[PDB]
Amino acid sequence: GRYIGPVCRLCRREGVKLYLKGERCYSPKCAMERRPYPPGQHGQKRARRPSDYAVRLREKQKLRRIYGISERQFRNLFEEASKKKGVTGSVFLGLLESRLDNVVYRLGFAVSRRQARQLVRHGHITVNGRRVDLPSYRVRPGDEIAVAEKSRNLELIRQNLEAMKGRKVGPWLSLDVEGMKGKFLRLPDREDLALPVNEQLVIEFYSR
Amino acid sequence: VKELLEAGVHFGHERKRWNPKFARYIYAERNGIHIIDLQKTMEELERTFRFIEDLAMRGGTILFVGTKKQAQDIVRMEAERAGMPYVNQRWLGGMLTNFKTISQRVHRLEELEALFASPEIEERPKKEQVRLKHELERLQKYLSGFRLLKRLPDAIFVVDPTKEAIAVREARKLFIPVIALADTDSDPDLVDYIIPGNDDAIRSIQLILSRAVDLIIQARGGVVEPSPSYALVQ
Amino acid sequence: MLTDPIADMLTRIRNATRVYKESTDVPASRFKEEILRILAREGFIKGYERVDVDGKPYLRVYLKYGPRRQGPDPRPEQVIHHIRRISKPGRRVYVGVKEIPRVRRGLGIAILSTSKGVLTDREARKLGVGGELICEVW
Amino acid sequence: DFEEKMILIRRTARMQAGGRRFRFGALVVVGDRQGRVGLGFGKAPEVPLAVQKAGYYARRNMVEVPLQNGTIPHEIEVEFGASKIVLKPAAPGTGVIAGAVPRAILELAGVTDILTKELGSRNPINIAYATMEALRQLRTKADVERLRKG
RNA sequence: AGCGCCGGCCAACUCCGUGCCAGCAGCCGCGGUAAUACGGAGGGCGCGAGCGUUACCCGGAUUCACUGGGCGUAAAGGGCGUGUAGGCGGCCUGGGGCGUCCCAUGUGAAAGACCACGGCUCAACCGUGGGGGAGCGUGGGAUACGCUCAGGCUAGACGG
RNA sequence: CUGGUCCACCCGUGACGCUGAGGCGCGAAAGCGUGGGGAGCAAACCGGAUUAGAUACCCGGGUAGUCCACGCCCUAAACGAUGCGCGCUAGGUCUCUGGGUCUCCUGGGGGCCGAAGCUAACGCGUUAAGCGCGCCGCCUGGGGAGUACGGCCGCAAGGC
Ligand SMILES: [K+]
Ligand SMILES: [K+]
Ligand SMILES: [K+]
Ligand SMILES: [K+]
Ligand SMILES: [Mg+2]
Ligand SMILES: [Mg+2]
Ligand SMILES: [Mg+2]
Ligand SMILES: [Mg+2]
Ligand SMILES: [Mg+2]
Ligand SMILES: [Mg+2]
Ligand SMILES: [Mg+2]
Ligand SMILES: [Mg+2]
Ligand SMILES: [Mg+2]
Ligand SMILES: [Mg+2]
Ligand SMILES: [Mg+2]
Ligand SMILES: [Mg+2]
Ligand SMILES: [Mg+2]
Ligand SMILES: [Mg+2]
Ligand SMILES: [Mg+2]
Ligand SMILES: [Mg+2]
Ligand SMILES: [Mg+2]
Ligand SMILES: [Mg+2]
Ligand SMILES: [Mg+2]
Ligand SMILES: [Mg+2]
Ligand SMILES: [Mg+2]
Ligand SMILES: [Mg+2]
Ligand SMILES: [Mg+2]
Ligand SMILES: [Mg+2]
Ligand SMILES: [Mg+2]
Ligand SMILES: [Mg+2]
Ligand SMILES: [Mg+2]
Ligand SMILES: [Mg+2]
Ligand SMILES: [Mg+2]
Ligand SMILES: [Mg+2]
Ligand SMILES: [Mg+2]
Ligand SMILES: [Mg+2]
Ligand SMILES: [Mg+2]
Ligand SMILES: [Mg+2]
Ligand SMILES: [Mg+2]
Ligand SMILES: [Mg+2]
Ligand SMILES: [Mg+2]
Ligand SMILES: [Mg+2]
Ligand SMILES: [Mg+2]
Ligand SMILES: [Mg+2]
Ligand SMILES: [Mg+2]
Ligand SMILES: [Mg+2]
Ligand SMILES: [Mg+2]
Ligand SMILES: [Mg+2]
Ligand SMILES: [Mg+2]
Ligand SMILES: [Mg+2]
Ligand SMILES: [Mg+2]
Ligand SMILES: [Mg+2]
Ligand SMILES: [Mg+2]
Ligand SMILES: [Mg+2]
Ligand SMILES: [Mg+2]
Ligand SMILES: [Mg+2]
Ligand SMILES: [Mg+2]
Ligand SMILES: [Mg+2]
Ligand SMILES: [Mg+2]
Ligand SMILES: [Mg+2]
Ligand SMILES: [Mg+2]
Ligand SMILES: [Mg+2]
Ligand SMILES: [Mg+2]
Ligand SMILES: [Mg+2]
Ligand SMILES: [Mg+2]
Ligand SMILES: [Zn+2]
Repeated sequence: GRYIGPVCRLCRREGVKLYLKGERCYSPKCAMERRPYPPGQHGQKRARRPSDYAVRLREKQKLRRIYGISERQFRNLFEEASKKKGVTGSVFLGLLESRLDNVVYRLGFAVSRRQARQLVRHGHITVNGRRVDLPSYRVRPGDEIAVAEKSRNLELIRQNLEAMKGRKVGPWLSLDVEGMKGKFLRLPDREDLALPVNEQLVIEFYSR
Repeated sequence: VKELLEAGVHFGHERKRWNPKFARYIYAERNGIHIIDLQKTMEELERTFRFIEDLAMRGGTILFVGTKKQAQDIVRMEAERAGMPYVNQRWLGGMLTNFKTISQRVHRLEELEALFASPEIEERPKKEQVRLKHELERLQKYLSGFRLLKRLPDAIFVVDPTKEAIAVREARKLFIPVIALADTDSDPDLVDYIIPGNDDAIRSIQLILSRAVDLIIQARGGVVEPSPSYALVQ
Repeated sequence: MLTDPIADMLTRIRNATRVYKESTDVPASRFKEEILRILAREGFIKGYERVDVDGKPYLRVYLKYGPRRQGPDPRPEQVIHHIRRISKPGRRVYVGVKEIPRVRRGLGIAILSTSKGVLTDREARKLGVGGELICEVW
Repeated sequence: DFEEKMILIRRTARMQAGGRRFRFGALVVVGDRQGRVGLGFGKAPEVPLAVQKAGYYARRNMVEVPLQNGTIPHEIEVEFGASKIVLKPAAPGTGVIAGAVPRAILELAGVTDILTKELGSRNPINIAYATMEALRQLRTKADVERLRKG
């Protein structure tokens, strides 16, 4: 069971706003807005110079807490990444962006990743035509990620897919706001992304 | 500037206790003394004087260094025959290496010379008229040749490098070229532009530094008469 | 008695260049001469020449260095920075062409002795053959 | 322009009648991440003055690292005192695999991929110097060429 | 929704209780009243159907060092010879090819591992295909080095 | 009576070489056996002092022993606390011992100081602790312990 607890608190521990809520982390309320210092009774005290370790950790904690993936899950990927050919850093990110639950979010069918996940666990999603409820399912390039033929009518699907009308999206993706379907065109490149995370440090955290 | 058969002075110097390295410049062994091969003395002269004109005709400051009492004067003279600074008393540790600091002394020097020419001379207890006079006394003993240095030199002219090793070492470190009239006991390698020959014996120090300062005047443009320090060879 | 003449040669060369000698002699032998051809060709040494010191045949090895350097210690760079014996009596070292070493990513060399003659690691690879890994130089 | 990373700061002690009288030593690396680093070890009565003095000594002690796409042109081992350091070239994606001391130096020299190993005495100060010296001894084909060309 | 941590190593601090006690403790070490180290609480860090603990193997440990260590004063040169076996062996030529090197070829069960595609909605799991050195056997080839047999030589050694 | 060794001449042999597990021999002092010897010295011991108390240091005596022969023991701060051989790598100075044309040159030893270099440092530095090759011996945290057990050796003490 992926985390499941106060999130606009983790953003606070990372000193950088994380989109764990979606549209509230946009409207002067992500807490990071007027209260960006870490959580707990000691949040406003001066931070002692972080150990090399500390940095490499909190960093990984950002990158992971973003996609809301468990350490076990997370670690397996990084390993799979290390093994594969090519710059482990980037590749690792490509794999992270290939998680169905994530693409669903990146297409706007859902606001946040936590919500994007649930839409998958409830079959409201469809890869290449068939239903898929594995949020960790890996979307390969060429796959069409649509909305349950019988879920296009769902209230929530309307809003999100509506606000998606007229709104450019990921250069490796393509949203056909009409049939409520999308298309994973290519594995994003580090360039394609703008994540507040230096993967280098992550690779270093595991290097230890 | 020039000269060839100079066996009238140089060559052969130092007993038999040399430095193996300076062996390239030795001609033969005579009467327990090493006789320098002048051909090479000459070759180095050219090579070196050439570097002299270089610095000369560009406005480059050459710092002269000679404490060896066998030339402590020849230096302070030929050196004055050019805006070239000189050190003939005691090479103070860190003049180049700690130049910034050692110059604060130069400031206090000329500054004291002020006080000793103003209404404040005969002012305050003569207990200060003693301490301050002595202060100027010493400053004027050493820094009276070093005062002409606003910045680090562009070369160093050392008489006996072995003797002025502390100077050479400071130069070397600051990549400041090292011009030196070294000999038998000295280490060649430590000197960039060498002039192998008697580092001792006034008749030798005078001749060399002489023509050297001539070429400095000439090269930089000024044309001057023969050296006003040939009387010192007495 | 000399136990490893090749190692002795490698050393005379090593020893002489550290004091920056002009030349330096080593008792002559065909094999040594073969090593020298390579050192020469590769440009680690100005060259070498046969000679007859005291009746017996030697090999003047003309060492070579870099230019004078600045700052304290003007001593030039060595052309032969490293030169070490690999194979040795009582522990000979052999290699297949597939197992020939790449000394300092090519910036260096390794002299093997093969049934096709003495050759650098490249030469050896070229004629696709291995042998006794005589020494390395760089 | 230049970046500084503090390698270590220690509080040495000396004896006097009355008691111990302290000092602080600081190791600082300074690099442009463009193939230029400097090491400085400054000591002073206070930690700050120490650090500052160290930074200042570092810039006076620079090395031109022959970067060839985030890595070193070739491998080298340098022993400084009883500390030995092993530097090995690495393909991109590898990263900087090193202890905290060599890392700081390597990273500011603008190295991005390198294999490393601390052998012998792992005294920070001495490992640091072994490193700078290793970097300082690095050569390039271009260099070997001019050298053996003659 | 639990479990372990928050003195340093090692991510995470504050109050009360207790006063060399009760207790903690992987190592260094904490506790004799104002304990970030004991017990509680509030916070916080780390994982999460799991988290800790003990046991055992490899690692870090170039701390048995072949790669890759050492022995003057830190374990560590034998009290000194003589010499057996063994290890090692100047310069030149020739024969043989033992070591060494090179082609080719036969072995090298499947499975596993690696790579690529595939089947269970994914994965774990599974299938198909692809690569496979090494190690030995065989056939042919090379001869610089090492070995061996022949001859020669004086620079090692030994004689006068 | 006898071992080693150094120099000169470059006369003879043609690697006949290096190292060396076991083995064998040598091996200070004390100690052991048999028999001699015994001046001086001196464990033990007998006394006198000192002292809080001295089974001590100081003083007076004094046996083994110290000395010899033959046999045994086999240890040590048996030390340069550095195994043996060979080649290579600035010099200065003193000294012992050869040969030479005898200021000096050239060998073989003994000391200092020092190039390069090496070393944790002290230091080492053509007597290496430098650069290399060959072979032997040995080390692997402290205590337990050079102990226990076993074997071997010894008259024993005890040694390995
Ligand atoms: K070194
Ligand atoms: K011993
Ligand atoms: K043959
Ligand atoms: K026993
Ligand atoms: Mg990878
Ligand atoms: Mg001076
Ligand atoms: Mg002189
Ligand atoms: Mg060698
Ligand atoms: Mg070498
Ligand atoms: Mg090897
Ligand atoms: Mg401190
Ligand atoms: Mg460079
Ligand atoms: Mg070492
Ligand atoms: Mg250690
Ligand atoms: Mg912490
Ligand atoms: Mg506890
Ligand atoms: Mg309290
Ligand atoms: Mg507490
Ligand atoms: Mg604790
Ligand atoms: Mg507590
Ligand atoms: Mg699970
Ligand atoms: Mg272990
Ligand atoms: Mg190991
Ligand atoms: Mg161990
Ligand atoms: Mg080894
Ligand atoms: Mg060790
Ligand atoms: Mg001891
Ligand atoms: Mg010892
Ligand atoms: Mg000892
Ligand atoms: Mg011994
Ligand atoms: Mg003995
Ligand atoms: Mg042979
Ligand atoms: Mg096969
Ligand atoms: Mg196979
Ligand atoms: Mg198989
Ligand atoms: Mg599939
Ligand atoms: Mg298969
Ligand atoms: Mg023969
Ligand atoms: Mg003869
Ligand atoms: Mg004959
Ligand atoms: Mg022997
Ligand atoms: Mg034998
Ligand atoms: Mg005895
Ligand atoms: Mg006796
Ligand atoms: Mg008796
Ligand atoms: Mg008596
Ligand atoms: Mg008493
Ligand atoms: Mg009494
Ligand atoms: Mg008595
Ligand atoms: Mg003995
Ligand atoms: Mg002794
Ligand atoms: Mg031995
Ligand atoms: Mg001597
Ligand atoms: Mg001597
Ligand atoms: Mg020390
Ligand atoms: Mg010395
Ligand atoms: Mg030696
Ligand atoms: Mg040593
Ligand atoms: Mg032993
Ligand atoms: Mg134990
Ligand atoms: Mg023990
Ligand atoms: Mg013991
Ligand atoms: Mg004993
Ligand atoms: Mg018995
Ligand atoms: Mg005993
Ligand atoms: Zn938020």
